[PDB]
Amino acid sequence: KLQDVVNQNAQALNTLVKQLSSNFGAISSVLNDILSRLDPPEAEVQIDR
Amino acid sequence: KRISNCVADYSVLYNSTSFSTFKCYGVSATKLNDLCFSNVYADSFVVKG
Ligand SMILES: *[C@@H]1O[C@H](CO)[C@@H](O)[C@H](O)[C@H]1NC(C)=O
Repeated sequence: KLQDVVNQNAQALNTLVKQLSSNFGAISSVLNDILSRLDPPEAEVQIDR
Repeated sequence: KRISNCVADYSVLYNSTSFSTFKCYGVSATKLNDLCFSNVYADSFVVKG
């Protein structure tokens, strides 16, 4: 049970970092491209999601 | 038609004439001059308005 606590926070951090690498209805999961691959008028439309 | 291994100036292609129906979809049109492209295609044809 001691290693259980560290294992739990391990899954927690792993999921927290992992799920960023995922578009949410976005053309891409990585912001700086969307910023650099479109202009604000519709780049906002994606970054809001 | 495949285009490869060359330098593509956006400005000269953009300012050649006033293209009647000109729109770039997945990207803001301006910053092509800074971008790199892998295996661009050109689809040539003639259509009515
Ligand atoms: C031919 O190329 C020149 C050089 O940029 C351009 O000014 C002209 O518009 C081109 N003619 C076309 C695209 O019909």
